[PDB]
Amino acid sequence: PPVAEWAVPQSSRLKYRQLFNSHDKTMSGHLTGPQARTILMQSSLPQAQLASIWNLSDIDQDGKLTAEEFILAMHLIDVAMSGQPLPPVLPPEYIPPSFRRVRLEHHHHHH
Repeated sequence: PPVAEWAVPQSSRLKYRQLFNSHDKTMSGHLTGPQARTILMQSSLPQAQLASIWNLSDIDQDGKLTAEEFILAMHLIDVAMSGQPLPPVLPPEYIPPSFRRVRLEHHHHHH
């Protein structure tokens, strides 16, 4: 099947991409820390878990959640809403492409 990438359900990802989408001026392409946290706050979940989910979501700890990162974050909120336990580490199942490898360093000289 196509669209078999990323373990978050296609209908679900569309629903979160939408909100992202409804909150973006069709130009930002990412939400800043406060912006992301504002929507996260509307879950009525504990800040302890919110900070935990944030730390889990933001893969490079930048302070910006893109559409992919937002879908990840809210999906984790959904898990917490569902009353299901959160993992100590995030699985590659829910890690978006390109963000699965980040190395801006190459210094290796032996030959």
